[PDB]
Amino acid sequence: MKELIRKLTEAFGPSGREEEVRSIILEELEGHIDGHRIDGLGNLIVWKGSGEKKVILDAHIDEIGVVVTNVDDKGFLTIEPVGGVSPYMLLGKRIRFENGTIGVVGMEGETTEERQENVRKLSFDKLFIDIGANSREEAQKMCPIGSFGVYDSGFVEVSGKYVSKAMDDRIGCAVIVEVFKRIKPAVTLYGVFSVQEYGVPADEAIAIDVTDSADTPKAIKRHAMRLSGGPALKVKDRASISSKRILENLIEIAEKFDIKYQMEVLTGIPSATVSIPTRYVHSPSEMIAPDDVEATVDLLIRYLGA
Amino acid sequence: MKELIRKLTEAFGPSGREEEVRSIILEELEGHIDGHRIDGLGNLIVWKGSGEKKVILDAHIDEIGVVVTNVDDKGFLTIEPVGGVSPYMLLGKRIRFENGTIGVVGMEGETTEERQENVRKLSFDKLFIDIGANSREEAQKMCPIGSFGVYDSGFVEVSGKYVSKAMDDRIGCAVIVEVFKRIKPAVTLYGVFSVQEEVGLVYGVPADEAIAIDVTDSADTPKAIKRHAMRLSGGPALKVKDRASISSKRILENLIEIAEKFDIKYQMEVLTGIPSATVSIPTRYVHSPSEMIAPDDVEATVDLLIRYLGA
Repeated sequence: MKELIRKLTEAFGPSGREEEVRSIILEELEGHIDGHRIDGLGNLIVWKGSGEKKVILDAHIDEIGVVVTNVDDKGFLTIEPVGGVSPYMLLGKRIRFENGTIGVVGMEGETTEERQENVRKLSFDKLFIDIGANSREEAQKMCPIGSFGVYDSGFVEVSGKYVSKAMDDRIGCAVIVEVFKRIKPAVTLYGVFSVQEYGVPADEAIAIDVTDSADTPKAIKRHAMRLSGGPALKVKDRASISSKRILENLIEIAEKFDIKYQMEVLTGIPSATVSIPTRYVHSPSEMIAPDDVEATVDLLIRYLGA
Repeated sequence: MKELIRKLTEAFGPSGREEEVRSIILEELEGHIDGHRIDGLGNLIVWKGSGEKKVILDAHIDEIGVVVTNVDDKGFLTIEPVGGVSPYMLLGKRIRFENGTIGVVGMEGETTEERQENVRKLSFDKLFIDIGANSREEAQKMCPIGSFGVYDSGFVEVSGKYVSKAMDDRIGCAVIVEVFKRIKPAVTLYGVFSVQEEVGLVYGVPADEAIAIDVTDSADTPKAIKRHAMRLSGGPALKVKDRASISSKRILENLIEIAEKFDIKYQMEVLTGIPSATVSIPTRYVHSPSEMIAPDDVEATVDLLIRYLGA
């Protein structure tokens, strides 16, 4: 799965501009699916198998980023966050735009005191992006207002862990692709790669997401999700009887096929959530353990295969 | 523009559950916008054009409706209003719920005395909804407590007028969508399709002007004898706000000159942050299942905005 994860996480796909992610998913899936369609909103749906039960696997394809909301007379860009990007995560970072344009995030403030003041309550209105332009007209030609940017960081192996941008939720997309690549389905299996800001009848829906891995220094919460603890199965409070049955089925599959799993504890179509534990979510260096990803693929193949 | 208005007014989108309206707006705008996003509050923002002046057009997407608050042993539903729904508008009416269920609104009272007494001081606790269930369990599965409903009434032409539910403010959403479909912008044009906040509770884009597209009561029905009355076919109603800023008054004067220069009908409405103006569609029977507009007012409003914002 290494190369699949590299391609999906490094692909450009902020909200509304996910064409490259869809193309990679379809290229990886060719020869492994029976059909596909892209609805009016941009959701990619694929399907395989013919069993009587219909099951949806859903992961979202958007990644967090920024959107340009203004350009000044010297060509510097003003931005707002798209998704959960913290302004502290952007200081000194490079941002990649759709056409390959790279920008540098700076912070306002000339004196050392003003900068110390701005970082103590850092706000997006104190940030700007420098794309190397010298005027508004130069910047507009490169990066018009309304342009989306993403982290300019890529995939790297860190002593057996995988680190990239957009593990949330490209790792969920990767799991679904790998399931379709390997499975001999006992159900009719739909893969929904949603834009998340469907037209398919189904009996069950399983969302493949990420959850925060709380195993870094000074984490003292019991029942914390951790890397290499396996897929995290989500406990729901207001869940219907049918939703809780999906969860119990997955637990039974895990124990019967000897797959490690962990329970993510409480704080229309029946549904369950399976999550990949991830460190540093919403940073340019989200980190997963490949054995958790492989266990999640195995879990789904054994639950849905025959 | 008729089909756009039909689809928007008939769409399911009570305050709290406006997803289907947002999807229709985006599908209708496909190919006519440069981008879109949803902010934290759930507001849908679209944009087109690259001019130096930034203008927002704003309309809200939620409609009035009801919410199920209880289910009795015989399957009958209790409801409370969402937004400004009068119980008098619900008597004998059919309600459509999110999952497609249709319910009938009835009123308590068997004696002709308490019925007459109930209807002269009508409250929501005297109303119930019949969804055809025979027990609590059946009704819970069809329409659980917390479910939202809207008028089960649709779009109809009435001798050249348009009549539907939720003209307030789906006709404003329709104006903005149609502007985006037609316009070659001289500005950077934002469309903001907003959700209204519940009374008692509580955009991301910098811009030079914001223009709200709303409905205003058309006071041209029998026995309405008030001056300053807006009328159907009198054109867009330009709001004269009492405490308007210097910059907001400048926009209003701009729109008047545009309207006068291009022979666009308009009427001035006087009541009885970003510089802003309000442009309203005259509407009869607001908050009823049969809100009525004149298509020429809607066309004139789109024309006004295009002349003001387009090159």
